[PDB]
Amino acid sequence: SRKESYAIYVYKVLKQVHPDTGISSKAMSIMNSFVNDVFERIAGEASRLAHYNKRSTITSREIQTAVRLLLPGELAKHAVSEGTKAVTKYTSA
Amino acid sequence: TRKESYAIYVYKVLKQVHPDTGISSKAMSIMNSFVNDVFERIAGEASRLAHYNKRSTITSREIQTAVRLLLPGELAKHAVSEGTKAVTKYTSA
Amino acid sequence: RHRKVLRDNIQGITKPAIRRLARRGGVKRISGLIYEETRGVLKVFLENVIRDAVTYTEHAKRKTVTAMDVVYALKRQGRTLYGFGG
Amino acid sequence: AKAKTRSSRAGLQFPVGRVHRLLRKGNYAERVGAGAPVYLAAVLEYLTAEILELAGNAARDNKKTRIIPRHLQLAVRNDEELNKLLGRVTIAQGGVLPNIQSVLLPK
Amino acid sequence: HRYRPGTVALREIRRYQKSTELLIRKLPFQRLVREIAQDFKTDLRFQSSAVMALQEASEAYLVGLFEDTNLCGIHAKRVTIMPKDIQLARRIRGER
Amino acid sequence: ANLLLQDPFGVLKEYPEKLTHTLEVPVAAVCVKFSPRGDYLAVGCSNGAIIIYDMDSLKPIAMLGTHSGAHTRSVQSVCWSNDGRYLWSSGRDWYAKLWDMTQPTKCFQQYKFDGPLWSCHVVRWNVCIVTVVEEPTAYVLTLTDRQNAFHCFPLLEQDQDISGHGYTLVACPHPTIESIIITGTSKGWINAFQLDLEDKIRCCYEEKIANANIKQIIISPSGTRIAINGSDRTIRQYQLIVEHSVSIELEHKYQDIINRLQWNTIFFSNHSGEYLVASAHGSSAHDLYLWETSSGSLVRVLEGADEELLDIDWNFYSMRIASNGFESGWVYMWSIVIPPKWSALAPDFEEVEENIDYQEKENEFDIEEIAIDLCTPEKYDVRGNDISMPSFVIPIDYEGVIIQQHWA
DNA sequence: ATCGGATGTATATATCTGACACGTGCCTGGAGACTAGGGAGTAATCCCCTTGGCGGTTAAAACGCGGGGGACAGCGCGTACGTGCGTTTAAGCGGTGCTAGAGCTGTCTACGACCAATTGAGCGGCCTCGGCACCGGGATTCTCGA
DNA sequence: TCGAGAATCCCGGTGCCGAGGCCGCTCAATTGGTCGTAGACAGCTCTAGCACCGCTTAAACGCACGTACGCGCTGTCCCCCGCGTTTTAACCGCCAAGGGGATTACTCCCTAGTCTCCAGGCACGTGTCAGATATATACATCCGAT
Repeated sequence: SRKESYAIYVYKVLKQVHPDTGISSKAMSIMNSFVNDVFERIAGEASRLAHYNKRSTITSREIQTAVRLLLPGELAKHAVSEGTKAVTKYTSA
Repeated sequence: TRKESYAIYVYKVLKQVHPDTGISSKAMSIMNSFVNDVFERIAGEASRLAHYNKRSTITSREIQTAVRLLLPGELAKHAVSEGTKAVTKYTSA
Repeated sequence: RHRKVLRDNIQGITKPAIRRLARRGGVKRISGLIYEETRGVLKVFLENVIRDAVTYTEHAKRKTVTAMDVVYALKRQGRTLYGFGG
Repeated sequence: AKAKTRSSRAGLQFPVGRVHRLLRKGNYAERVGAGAPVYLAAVLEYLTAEILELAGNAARDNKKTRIIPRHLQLAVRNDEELNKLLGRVTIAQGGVLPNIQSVLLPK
Repeated sequence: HRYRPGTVALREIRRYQKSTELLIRKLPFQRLVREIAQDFKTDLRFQSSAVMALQEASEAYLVGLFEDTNLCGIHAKRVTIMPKDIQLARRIRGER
Repeated sequence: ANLLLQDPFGVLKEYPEKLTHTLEVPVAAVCVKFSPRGDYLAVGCSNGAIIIYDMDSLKPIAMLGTHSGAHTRSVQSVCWSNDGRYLWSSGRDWYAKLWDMTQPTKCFQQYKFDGPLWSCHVVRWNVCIVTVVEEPTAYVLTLTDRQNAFHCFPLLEQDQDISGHGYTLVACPHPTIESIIITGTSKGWINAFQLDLEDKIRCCYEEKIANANIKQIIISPSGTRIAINGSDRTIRQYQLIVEHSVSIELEHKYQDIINRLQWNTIFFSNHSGEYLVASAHGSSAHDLYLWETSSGSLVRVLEGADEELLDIDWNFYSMRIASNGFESGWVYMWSIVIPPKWSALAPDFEEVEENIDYQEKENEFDIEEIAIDLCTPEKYDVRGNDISMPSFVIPIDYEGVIIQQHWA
């Protein structure tokens, strides 16, 4: 049956930073199960911030504040600035 | 306006097992905060457990299998028997 | 009105107040170098809690670090605090 | 750049179609906003790019082309930020960081 | 009349383990919180029951560290804690 | 400018990217304005000082506000002349002091105002349009043949009402015409004002775009683009058609979709304004922004600071961005770095970025009167500026330099 | 073993106080009736993967030996932590003032849910080949008894 | 301070399969429409946090001192490492078999949604009672001297 994955989508980021290297199928299942874990910590935390404030919407502001809660130090500051760079390509174009 | 509590529903169970004994207002707020925390452990665990089997219903069967995970040991063997007593006495009556 | 850059309030966590926290832990003889080490470990614990405690308010668009938001900051680090709601 | 496949409108390589599905039938909140899967797919792009930069980086040191799981633990435990993010975790078949306590080293 | 080195301490322990008031004073601890919160915002306003929840959660952690400073300083066969004892108990627990 | 003739291979940027200085000024500031060259930074300080900085060693040369005319309250805005000779300084001590650096401590002519100010803008080096608070006209103050007659020229026609538009809060002159003054009301509307430099003025252009308090109006230095910063969350860049006769049209809208911040100050690029910057208002916004003014996308972010940045300045020679971090008070500064080159150790090295496969030639086994001119200066730099105007060098204080070992 | 104080600690009245258990009002959330409906149960197939067995081959464990060093007790030193006594210097307090911000109400505009109508990227399946396992010569080098 | 020894490193050749590249192919992504409602405004009331002051003294502060504990330095012996020889079960690669997981397909009954009702329980004002200080005291553990 159709069991989806993030298998091909990790592969298109490996062929951006290191365009000659490959990846094993065990170390694909780690990155397939890495992305499935940082999902449940970001949408898991930004389902409390949009519940403590009696909102009902995961906006794009909570995923900013979910990331500044989880990610430590200088990964927060770069991934926040990777976010608003990529939602503004979405809003204009 | 109004802030709900579990203040009175603790208070009947205090006078049930210790019928002369009062409680303070700071040590009510702990027992108010304790009930809210065993909720979001149990209903948290009985929600992921509904998701892992790809159901969409918290039935009584999940909360039997969420008490049996969090509650360590002899509290698990009691609060299962204190549950299925009270789900028969709701259904049959 | 008053722009006071507050510095060295860490020296108010006094040498006879780390002694009494030592006593409630139930320890007998304290070194001379504990008193400038516990303040190094107190200022690490308060930095992690208040940075989350501000973030919960800064998202909520207030200028008050209310006691629901300190309790939520402690709950995220796995040190739940019963006594102020949740 | 394009019109179809919202990721290409955003300029990501992670799908914003799948992430917007997995914020509704995962039941995280009632009504997920339209900007929300865009921001989340960009962060999951960046953390996958940050690992696979450092993974193949220590793939080059080993001198092998492809990445085995042993290279992933060497990319995670050698980096402090990643280490903090992946503190609890165990990467399967991944070895440990090579260190000896230096009291045990000889004279 | 200069009772013995050590047994004022065991009279000091049994007083403090049987009592439950807050040990760090209120006003120096309230200026420590308003010093550390200057880095993360400027002109904050702490609601005055959230400088109790930062006290009774912080000195219930410092006490819980000295219970694990003492178990490893007994382990080195002495009764004197030291800063090479604290940084074991933070490292084994996983604060580093 | 000969350092940029030798620095690159020939590629030089069009915005700074990194931030390499920081003026340790502990008393805070309000406005930072450079000279018309990159040498001198006028700093509008918070208590009422002006601590003018030489931009080569990060330590000052003067202080306007020693002999006569020191600002008691805060100083709000400042501009410079065409050559950098004078200073026109607007403050909250109800005083607009035209300073001159020939006497680098004394004012020349002041005006006791009816209240505080917001901004100042010069058209010529003497005449200066000021924004008197709670006034629906702009009493532009001109230094005439006598200094005393500050003609409070009301920038409004005698019949025209901006009743329902509030007061005028911004006035910025046109670069290329030098006689039509664009002003923006406190509620929405934008006027034009053609000063005859007699005192006839024509309200050629009036309109309303959106109901907000217009904090700032800038014009691009080619006179093409004009950006408007409201009190709501938008930046409307417009295109300017002046042959007088004026009409604008909407080019682009720049917003922060995530946090919805207010934009404090905005500033344009050098030649035709191909890049728009801004500084946001709310806390945790720690960075100036950039925008490609045609496409509209967020293209780069000046991620150097730790605080919220209030004012801004872009001098085009040194390509710097000066900005006071409002919380601490320190002037953050960005600069185009130039990495060093070992290619200038000997007259023939080469820095190739890759292992080149040089082909093997035959040679490896074998064993004037041009025209000379000395008189003209330079005419155009690598940036392509108005250069060959030898600027007004600010003289250092040669009245009391001997004292400066003893007691300031 | 045990004296002599002895001194703080735990064991009894006093009695005031402001925390709490209690009595009225009300209001909004809970309870029932019932409706359509889809999600779960309950059959059914079917075939994939686990349990079992075995016949090898042999890496690996199990065992025993010597010898070496690391643990552990002992002792002595010296230093620094405790004890207290005497003395400052804020903490606590209560009190009044003040106001900046929190909370709520109410308008009202943007916007996410949802529907269908279309389709094209993504998963599954299939071929294929090169990256790494897998061993051999030698060169270094890494220790240790010379 | 080192020459014999041996484990590692390293570089090589030859082989394997599993990573990668496509071929078709369906369902999930897109979108382009409605639709109300959640959140975004200003606005207003108010209360709770902050600033301050006078006081009262409890607690920090400093110093002096003597004492016990850390530390270091011994010697001892025991027990852990090292290694050879024998032993045994892990492993791999077979076999085969069938249980159970996975899907499909009807079917039905539980519940979501809506409405109609009403009292549970919320906040408030109430007296009152179990406290905690305020106070002398009987005796447990502690201590210098015997």
